Amino acid sequence: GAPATVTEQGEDITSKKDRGVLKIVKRVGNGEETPMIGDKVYVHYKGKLSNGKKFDSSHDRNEPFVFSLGKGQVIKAWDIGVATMKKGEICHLLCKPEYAYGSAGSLPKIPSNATLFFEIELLDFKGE
Ligand SMILES: COc1ccc(CC[C@@H](OC(=O)[C@@H]2CCCCN2C(=O)[C@@H]2CCC(=O)[C@@H]3CCCC[C@H]32)c2cccc(OCCN3CCOCC3)c2)cc1OC
Repeated sequence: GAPATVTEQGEDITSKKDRGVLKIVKRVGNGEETPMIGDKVYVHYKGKLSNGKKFDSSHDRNEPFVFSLGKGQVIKAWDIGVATMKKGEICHLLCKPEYAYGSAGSLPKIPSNATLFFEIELLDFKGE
């Protein structure tokens, strides 16, 4: 399964090197440019609990998910992982609960100590 493949081949992109956020590039994006803190970022994604029956996709709602990079508007794994991406890149991300919703989780939807998996496509980014 895709989560096991990130475990095996995924680069640790954390500062602390605690494997809390693992990344594999599934499709290479354009040029060299990666987004800056405060850039307005547009993505499509697919998210699920790593071993769990909860699945969420922006493709469903026919609208890119938009947020402000590095400002704590998303879980930590995403502030870390999306800052590494190029435009048009698709990556897989495996996120320990430390970089997601933690010991608390976010009930009823997200349980305690949940490891999350994402496929993220970076569509665009532009300066705020
Ligand atoms: C600093 O720490 C946190 C920061 C923010 C949040 C809010 C949750 C935030 O969602 C997320 O961080 C991630 C990454 C972006 C995709 C959504 N996501 C998830 O976990 C999804 C949420 C929906 C869901 O039930 C999914 C189940 C399968 C796992 C992925 C889950 C989310 C959800 C919905 C909308 C969001 O919008 C950003 C809003 N911005 C820009 C527009 O104006 C308001 C600000 C953001 C929690 C945090 O917990 C530690």
